[PDB]
Amino acid sequence: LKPEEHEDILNKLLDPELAQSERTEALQQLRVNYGSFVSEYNDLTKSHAHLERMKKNMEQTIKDLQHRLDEAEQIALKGGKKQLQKLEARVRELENELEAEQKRNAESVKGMRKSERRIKELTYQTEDLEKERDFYFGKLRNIELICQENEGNDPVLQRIVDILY
Amino acid sequence: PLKPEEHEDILNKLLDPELAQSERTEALQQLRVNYGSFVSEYNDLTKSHAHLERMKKNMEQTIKDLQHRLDEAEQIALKGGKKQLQKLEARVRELENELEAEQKRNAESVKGMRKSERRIKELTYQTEDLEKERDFYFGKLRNIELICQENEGENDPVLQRIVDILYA
Repeated sequence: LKPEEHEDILNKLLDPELAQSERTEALQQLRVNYGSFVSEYNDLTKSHAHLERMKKNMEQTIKDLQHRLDEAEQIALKGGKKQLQKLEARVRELENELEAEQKRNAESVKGMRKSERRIKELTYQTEDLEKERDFYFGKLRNIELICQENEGNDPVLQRIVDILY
Repeated sequence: PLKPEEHEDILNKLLDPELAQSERTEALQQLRVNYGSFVSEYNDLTKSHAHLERMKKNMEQTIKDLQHRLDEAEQIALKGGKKQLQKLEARVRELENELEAEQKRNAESVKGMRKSERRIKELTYQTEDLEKERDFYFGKLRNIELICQENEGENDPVLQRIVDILYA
């Protein structure tokens, strides 16, 4: 009810000689009207509550959009048609070095057991050679053990001794 | 803004056919004040509510803006080759990766095996001074042998023993 439309009811109960019927029906008006605006008000608090929620969800949307926009603006910064196919000038400036630095490595351990086929061959040689050396040293110092004692002074034994040292 | 039960038990204090007039005026005043309050607070809620209505139209238009812009960017990127471009960056980084891998493993068994074949350059050494010793001792032996073949007299017991050794 309007502000005026209320007052016009309130200043008609002011008369204490008001017929009980008119009184009861005026009070009825007050009741249904007050009920009506309680209902309306509550509806407005529920509706206002709705907008407040939608506002809470539309903000989160907007924000997300901004983010999704930002990245999408910088993704489009990555070259038109020239920087595109420049990358393929990279992908096989790499595929080159990719095989070159695995062809040369694979080779380098071809060098690994090219090198072992002789470092284990040069152990087979370093031992039998030392065996022969040891043999001739054995003979040498048998002979040399004999060339002692008789130092006092056979000419022939003196030239052999001269050979021994 | 009193609850409707209170409004009601007020409304019961007005149907009394001959209530004290002062109480009647008091009641009606109560009603008018309460209604004034209800109206004002409702006008406040109407003000606030109308506000949200406005900032809902502003935000709805903003989204409609952003969305469009987004599409635009997603189209400009896509028309400039986005799927093929990134697909190259998928390969560039992969190749960089395994190339790095093989640079690493190469760097290692190029490190620890010219680190390995100083041994040859040592072993070789070992097989040529030893050799020398051999070819040295032998020499001397054969030298003595020649001296024993340069003897006119029959082998004196000592020289006979030495000659007897000189078989190998």
